[PDB]
Amino acid sequence: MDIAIHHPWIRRPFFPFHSPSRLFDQFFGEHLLESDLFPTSTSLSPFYLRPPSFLRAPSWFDTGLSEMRLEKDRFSVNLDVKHFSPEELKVKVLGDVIEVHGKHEERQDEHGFISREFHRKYRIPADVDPLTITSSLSSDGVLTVNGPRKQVSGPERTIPITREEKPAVTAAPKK
Amino acid sequence: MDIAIHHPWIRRPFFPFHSPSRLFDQFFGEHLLESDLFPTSTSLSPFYLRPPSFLRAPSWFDTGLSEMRLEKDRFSVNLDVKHFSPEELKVKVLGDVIEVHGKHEERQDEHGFISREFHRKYRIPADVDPLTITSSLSSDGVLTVNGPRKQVSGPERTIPITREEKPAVTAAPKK
Amino acid sequence: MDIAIHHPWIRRPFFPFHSPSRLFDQFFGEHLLESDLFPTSTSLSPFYLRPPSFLRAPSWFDTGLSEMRLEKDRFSVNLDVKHFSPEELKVKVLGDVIEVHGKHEERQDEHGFISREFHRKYRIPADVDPLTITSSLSSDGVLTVNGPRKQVSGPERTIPITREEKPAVTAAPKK
Amino acid sequence: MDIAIHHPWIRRPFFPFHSPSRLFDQFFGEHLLESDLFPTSTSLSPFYLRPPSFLRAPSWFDTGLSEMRLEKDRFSVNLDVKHFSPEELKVKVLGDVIEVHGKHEERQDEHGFISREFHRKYRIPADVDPLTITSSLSSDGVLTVNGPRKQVSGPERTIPITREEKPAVTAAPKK
Amino acid sequence: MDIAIHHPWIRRPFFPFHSPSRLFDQFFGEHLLESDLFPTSTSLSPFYLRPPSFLRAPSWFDTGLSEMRLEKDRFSVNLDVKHFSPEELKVKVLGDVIEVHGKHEERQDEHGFISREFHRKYRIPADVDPLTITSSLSSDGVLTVNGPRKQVSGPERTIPITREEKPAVTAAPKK
Amino acid sequence: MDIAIHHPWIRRPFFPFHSPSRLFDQFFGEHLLESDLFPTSTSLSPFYLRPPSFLRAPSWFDTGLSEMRLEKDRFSVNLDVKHFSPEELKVKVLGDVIEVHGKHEERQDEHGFISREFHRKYRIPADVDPLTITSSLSSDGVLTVNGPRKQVSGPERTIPITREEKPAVTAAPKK
Amino acid sequence: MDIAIHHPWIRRPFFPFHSPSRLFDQFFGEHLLESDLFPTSTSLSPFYLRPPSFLRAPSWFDTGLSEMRLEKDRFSVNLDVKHFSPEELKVKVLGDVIEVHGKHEERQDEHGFISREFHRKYRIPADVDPLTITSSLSSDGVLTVNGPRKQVSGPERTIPITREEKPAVTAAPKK
Amino acid sequence: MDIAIHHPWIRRPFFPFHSPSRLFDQFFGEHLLESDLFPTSTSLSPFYLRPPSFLRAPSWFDTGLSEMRLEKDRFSVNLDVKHFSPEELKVKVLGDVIEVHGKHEERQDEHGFISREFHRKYRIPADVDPLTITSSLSSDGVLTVNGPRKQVSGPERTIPITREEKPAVTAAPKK
Amino acid sequence: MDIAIHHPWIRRPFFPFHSPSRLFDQFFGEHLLESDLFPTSTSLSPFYLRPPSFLRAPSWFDTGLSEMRLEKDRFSVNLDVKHFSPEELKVKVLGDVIEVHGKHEERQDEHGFISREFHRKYRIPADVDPLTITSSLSSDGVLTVNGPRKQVSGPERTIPITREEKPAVTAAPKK
Repeated sequence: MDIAIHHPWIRRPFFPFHSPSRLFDQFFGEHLLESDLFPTSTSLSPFYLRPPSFLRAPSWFDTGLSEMRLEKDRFSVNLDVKHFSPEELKVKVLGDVIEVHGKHEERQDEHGFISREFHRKYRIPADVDPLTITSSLSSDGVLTVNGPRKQVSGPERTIPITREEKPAVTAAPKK
Repeated sequence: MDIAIHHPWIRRPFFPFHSPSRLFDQFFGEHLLESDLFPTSTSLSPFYLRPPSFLRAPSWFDTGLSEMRLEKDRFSVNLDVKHFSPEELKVKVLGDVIEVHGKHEERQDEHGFISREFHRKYRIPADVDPLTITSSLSSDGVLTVNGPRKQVSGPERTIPITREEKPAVTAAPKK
Repeated sequence: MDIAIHHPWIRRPFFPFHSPSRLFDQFFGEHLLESDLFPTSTSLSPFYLRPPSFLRAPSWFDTGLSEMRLEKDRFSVNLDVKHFSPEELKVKVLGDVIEVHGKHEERQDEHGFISREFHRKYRIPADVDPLTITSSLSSDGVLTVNGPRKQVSGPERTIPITREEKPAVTAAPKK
Repeated sequence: MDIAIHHPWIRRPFFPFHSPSRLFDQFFGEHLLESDLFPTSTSLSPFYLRPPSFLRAPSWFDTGLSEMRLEKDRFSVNLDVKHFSPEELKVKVLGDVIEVHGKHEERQDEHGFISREFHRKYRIPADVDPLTITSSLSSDGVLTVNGPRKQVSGPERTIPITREEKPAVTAAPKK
Repeated sequence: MDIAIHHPWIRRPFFPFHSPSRLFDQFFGEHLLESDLFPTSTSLSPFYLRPPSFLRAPSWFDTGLSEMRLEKDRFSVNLDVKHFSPEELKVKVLGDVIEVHGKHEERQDEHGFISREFHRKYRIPADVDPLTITSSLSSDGVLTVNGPRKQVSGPERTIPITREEKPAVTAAPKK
Repeated sequence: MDIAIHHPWIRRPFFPFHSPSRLFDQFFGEHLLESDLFPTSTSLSPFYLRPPSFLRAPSWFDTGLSEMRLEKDRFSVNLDVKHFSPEELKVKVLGDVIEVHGKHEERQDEHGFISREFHRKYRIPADVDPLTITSSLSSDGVLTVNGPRKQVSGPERTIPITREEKPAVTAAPKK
Repeated sequence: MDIAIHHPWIRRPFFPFHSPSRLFDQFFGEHLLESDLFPTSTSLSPFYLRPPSFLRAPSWFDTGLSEMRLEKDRFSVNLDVKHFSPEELKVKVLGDVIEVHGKHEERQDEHGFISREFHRKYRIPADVDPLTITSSLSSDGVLTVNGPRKQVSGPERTIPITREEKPAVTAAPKK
Repeated sequence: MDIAIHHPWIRRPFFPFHSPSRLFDQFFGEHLLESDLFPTSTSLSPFYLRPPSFLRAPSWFDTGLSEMRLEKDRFSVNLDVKHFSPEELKVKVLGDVIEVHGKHEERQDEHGFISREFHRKYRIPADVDPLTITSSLSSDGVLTVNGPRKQVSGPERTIPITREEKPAVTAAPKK
Repeated sequence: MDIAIHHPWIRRPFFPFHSPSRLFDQFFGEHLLESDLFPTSTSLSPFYLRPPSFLRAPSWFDTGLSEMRLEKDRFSVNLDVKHFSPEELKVKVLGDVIEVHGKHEERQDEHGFISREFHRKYRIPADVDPLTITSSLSSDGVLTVNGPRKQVSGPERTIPITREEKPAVTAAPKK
């Protein structure tokens, strides 16, 4: 844990290409995402949906897919955060449950400040696997949890214990 | 660390592997990020990363498989509670994780009472489904979770947030 | 900050404000502390700190006013909850601070449920009195905290305790 | 947050007048308070009260005032802590509520130590404004929260929600 | 609290004999314990018990003693932790109550790990005095709280308050 | 701490004590650890340690006694609560520690209510025994804990764990 | 500078822009130098430099325009010389820069003569053309430069000379 | 001397005294030097230095009475010479200091002679007066200085020299 | 190796191994040097060194045995020379070390001749005796060293010369 040795020694080899931001693996990753999802060089390959939005000029489409084949396949789910909240949002991958918690103050009044909040609750063990599902985000709050998938889905438990039914028992007369 | 020994020596059995692009972590990282966006005419991969190999005939791809499932069928798992502890045991089915917490005082002394406890931690996704998996306790403590299976799980913490096209910051000279 | 530039430069326009007593923070601080004890034949003032001004005709005094009250009358006020959340909303009147916490799930997906939330933070002491301010809810979510008004508030953290006549300490050489 | 640069650089200019205690702004303030409240140079200006005390030689008077005029006036409330507890007391200005919590062990027995505690609860929004009310303790525990004032006073809330009375209702026959 | 001065200055005089374990005051104390409790050079004199164990070759004997004379008495109680748990063990001397909490995973399965736990609860104020009782753990988790002793033993409280019985009483007619 | 003065001076009135074995803390520490195992042929010892003394005729031993009990009898200790607080008082008998927590508001102001509190902390082992020791409250606040006694207590934190027979570690050259 | 704050913070709202090529100043600099040689198949470009933008639909190019021309028409600009100075004024038409230098002594004292001066600096290329633009003076000092227009100018100092294919230098070790 | 502890802590029980003029040693030193020149309408004082006190009713002044005389009357002081030494004793009356030097050999050995000596140092000004104070010797060694008294003395070394109006020195740059 | 982690962690699993005498290498070294002089009353040892063990019943001693002989019989070892090299092979019996050096050119190219070489290094003391062990070559290269055996060998370099008796040296201060 050489904080005064390794830390300044690991940030050194980064200098030859260090200066822009602290996060270099998402703008170039999403820039390629919006460019790879578009028929470049080759041509054709779509599939989407469309939920309610406040936008009049543009439109917010809830991205989604589905597939299965040989022995390998990718997938990507998109959370909902119409308004960006980079610092005011926290993504949590609690097992087979993906949830987003973003709150941003976009509406302002005299002495009162309004703060909207978007919270999604996804329980898709068939599309999620914490040991592989990561999380992406857009400048418009568009969260995108990419990664493989599996199966199964259910919260219920059902676990009875004891009950006996072996020693002490009851009964009644008969004939 | 003998910089005058370990450095030239640790760089000895490295030559036949050398010349792997000084920026191998980023070069291949981009190609893997491109195939992580849209199914790039591959044999459909969840995260199969094409790595540098000496294999000339076949094409190797970094994969998991042996980290999700292995040897399961269609039975019931049995927890361990050597000594009976009906009232003093609590079985919890938290997702694909089956656990048992049973504590019973079997050893006694003058003014000191000994209490033994058995705690099992089962992270069997392809063997447990919280929705159907139930529990059956015996009079000796033998706990048995019965039910079907088939699914993958595994709690990880790999969710890089922020970084989402359109930011921009600035600075200025100082002293 | 080039000490050989910013120092002599930042000390240039300062000329017409220079000669303000090397110990201005303590000199005036004592005079302000003297008038903060007993109404010293002044035009009465909570904290009218007589500062050094260039105004020859009038005498300026540091004050607040524009940081407590402004434009109010009788009012009724109105919180914001675009979408109805009767059972899923909690209005809290914590002193001169009116807040609303309403969360309703209006957007739904396959296995993911979206939940929007509206949270208003009103720091209106001039139009809020917890003793007489009530709350009325509409079927659309429109909240209305009607009632009288007139008051001032504002949570700060300026309470320098300790030091209170007759203490005494000491020390001695060391090495 | 240059703790190893700014901290030792800001305490440097304090050296020319350093060495005494570490709360220079409270003894000189109270010393002037007990000297300004006394007709010095000029003459006359009183107003006080008197609660029960254990002191036989001296007397503990609960200080208090009241006034209103143009649009600016000062004020000062005094908490109660007969026995000093500089380190064992905490003053809290929770909005329009001033409370003092001081506990000092003045009575001692064989193997039992007695500890008295003084706790005041002030709900004076008319004499308190957290955004300007400070605190000044005495060597005898005499706490004094000085600062401006305003108006209003009340804890009750009264905020009914829903009730409906619009759609589904009830009635009875008639003629 | 000179962490960057005293710390490296106190570990300096230890170097002349520093290199082995981080603890040098227990192996020698237990090695001498198992050697002093054995008739060496002189004659002999024992006293013990024997509880249920899983060991077939050896045997776990619950050590214990008892004595009283003049005004001096040695004593040592032994907690129970059959399997070693150096790191996974926490001894607590909460007053006249000695408790041990050790949990170690000795049984392993496919994807399920078993973890046994030994917890003793001693309420011996007659053999314990936190102001003198210490602890000594043995390789086989054999904990041994050595130290003097005193008397008394009991948890019950029984502290009735008020009841009145003086003012405001009840009665009934008579003749 | 003039090293050229305090060092030779602090070692001056120490000569007649010098030559106490450079490793006195370990030398005697071993002999005291040997007599702490088995009741070695002596007048027993709760923790009597043979220290280096100038006494030629008698043999001195490090003892306690005066740190456990002193002057007690049948007794019936009394707590202190100057002002009655029947409903506002809580007597707690936590082991050999008797405490009283009574708070009553006897002083009142305009909008500020004063509340006095009496808290006693009695650590009398030779006077308290949780079982029998009860409590009796008066109408003036005079609390009285009556009952027998005889026992010693004292919550300390001296329990060195680990160093439990046969461990072993290892290392290697580095830089 | 707070390298432990400003550095990671100034890189925060920079992620969505990150990955702009560690050598962005040279990468794009080469592409801009290529299009600056021969009129590459484009809508031409005085110096339009294709920059990295988030605009997906349109293609943005860095340009000037609003730094040469703006709002002009058949004009006859007029300089300012409030007080007449026929013999004491000099109008200079240095290219697309019209200037006036008039100094007249209107204020007089005992032995001190005051002299006011009006100096205008007009850099209007789209309004001036030294060849045609003339000047007309009034009796009050109102100077008026009449004539056509249409032109662009602006004195800059960006002219790299050195470097021109076929150089070569050398050196050698030293100490 | 933890500067990060002793400094802020030692500056704690000094607050109530704090703000006593950063130049207290010179400020009051001047006022004491002014009253040391001419009897400034005071109650006359050799060195009554008016110090800063918390006493509000009375005015305190630095005295010295308890450092000159105390419990004397009109008798004769007796020196100590347990063993007679008429010819081997020398009494000296050096001002207000009475001393006795008597040495007699009372213990004898083989070839070694022991000599005991009694030396008294009396600095009693209010009991001695070189003029009248005489000395009477007894046959047992009991010395007795008889005579009146009343006087004050005490050898000190506080006589600053030089610094007498009209000096002047000078210097110049160097390197 | 983080001295703030590895140091306290590499001494942790050393816990009950400590107290092995800070000078263990010299303490036991002396006892081993004493038993290396005269055959001290023991079961005779070549170099058995009584080490510190946890074994209570048996006494362990550092020994060799498994570093001299193992599994042998009459035997007639045979070297390996896949391809015959009668004239191009040299068998050397240097003590208890049998070696073979045969080189034969079996592969031929245009102007390049390949030469294979087989070299065996046998350090079998319990199988070789230079005096009797002979060598027999076959026509295929199969070398066979036949003969009896029984012996121990092994070239080492442990001969610390010097350190005789009565030398005497000296030095003196310098600078």
